[PDB]
Amino acid sequence: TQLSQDELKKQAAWKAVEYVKSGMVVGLGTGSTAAFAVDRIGQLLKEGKLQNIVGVPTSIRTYEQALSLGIPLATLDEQPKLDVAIDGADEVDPNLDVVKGRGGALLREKMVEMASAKFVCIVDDSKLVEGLGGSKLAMPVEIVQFCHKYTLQRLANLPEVKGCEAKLRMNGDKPYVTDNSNYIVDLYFQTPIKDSQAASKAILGLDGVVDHGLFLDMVDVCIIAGATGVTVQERPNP
Amino acid sequence: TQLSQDELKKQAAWKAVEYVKSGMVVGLGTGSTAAFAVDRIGQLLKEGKLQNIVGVPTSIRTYEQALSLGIPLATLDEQPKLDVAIDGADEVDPNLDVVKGRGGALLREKMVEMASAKFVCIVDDSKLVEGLGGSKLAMPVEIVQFCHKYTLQRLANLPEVKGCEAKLRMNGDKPYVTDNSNYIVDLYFQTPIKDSQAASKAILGLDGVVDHGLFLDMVDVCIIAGATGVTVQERP
Ligand code: NA
Ligand code: NA
Repeated sequence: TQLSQDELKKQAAWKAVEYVKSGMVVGLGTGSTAAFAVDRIGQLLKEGKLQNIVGVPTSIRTYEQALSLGIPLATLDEQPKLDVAIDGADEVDPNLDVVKGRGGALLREKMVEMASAKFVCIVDDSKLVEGLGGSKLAMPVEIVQFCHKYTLQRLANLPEVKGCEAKLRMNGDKPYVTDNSNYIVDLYFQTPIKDSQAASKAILGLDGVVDHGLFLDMVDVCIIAGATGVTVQERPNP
Repeated sequence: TQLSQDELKKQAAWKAVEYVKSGMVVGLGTGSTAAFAVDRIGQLLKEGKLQNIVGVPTSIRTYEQALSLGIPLATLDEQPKLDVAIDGADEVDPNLDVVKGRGGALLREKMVEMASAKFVCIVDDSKLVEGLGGSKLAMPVEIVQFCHKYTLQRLANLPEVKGCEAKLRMNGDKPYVTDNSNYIVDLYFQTPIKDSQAASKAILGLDGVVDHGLFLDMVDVCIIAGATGVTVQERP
């Protein structure tokens, strides 16, 4: 009630930075919640409370932010194994399966976080969903440019996502393009995806798809900030 | 004996074009074998032997070839259902599972041929293998450019292929770029892949991978030209 969404995001972020220890290679997430964690890491480095940190950014925005804070930076090519990654999420379900990449940086986030021994996800409690898709907001699929209308229709008609709407993401007059020159088809649900693993496999199995925003069996710890306080949720059913 | 590899390829190609009937939407393959079939379709149209054909090219190269022949063209966006697709293969195993993409066009070939009611594969008999990977030549994987060095190492270490060699495909001193602006990592095996379906799943499951050259449960008919003559094998 008194705590704004931004204040909750920052509370979750600071709790997550407690998983960062001196000497670690850290995956630096993207978006407004992650930006609070990047700033906290930068602050702690400046204060000498952390030392010998290398960050791997997941977006141009994060690269620029971390560079401005003086955080040493590397790429996955240079540091292919990360100790901890901290990132936000667009949706979090009761399994700690998440939708990510809605705002961009989908594949980079996925590749960095798959390379991380511990993935700490930070959210305010508005990101909790009954099931993936349940926010009714975009669930992104990265696709090749060739025959993108065909692929969009193919996606919308996959049994595993039956009932969704699908829209090619536009950047004004031109289709939006990812870091890898691919297009995005956003899927929109009115009820959650029933079997997220089956949906992930079916979408990846579609020739023409590069990747998608279902980040399954990846998050190890979710930090959830809400009006009542901050909850640290280890992944259920280990 | 007297027949050269190119002559065998053309024999297979001409036999495959017999599956093309007036009225059809036809997937047009890529590579030297398929090019003979594209040229034959174009000839038959010019001669009036075929009518009402639309072609759907699997590469920029084949688009250009069909353009030069006057074959009406479309894409899956306009013709999502094809009647017949004719294409080559790098390896053909006993069940008509194949490896493709040595020419770079695996992705669009896969999309086009997956949309085709009948996929006719044309080869000379040097392409037949007992098991996929068994040619000891490239099993291609199309990957995104971002951190491709990283992706190549992850690819090489997947349980399903671990043991192979993995090489970023080069065009001289620069990496090869596909029609989709991606790179290719070619995997090289000394013995056939243990489980091609499992290898397909694992490779597709690797974030950074676009698609790969294992074309499983796709070919319906394989036309094989060898010194003895032309053989027609339907899917077991
Ligand atoms: Na017609
Ligand atoms: Na090819």
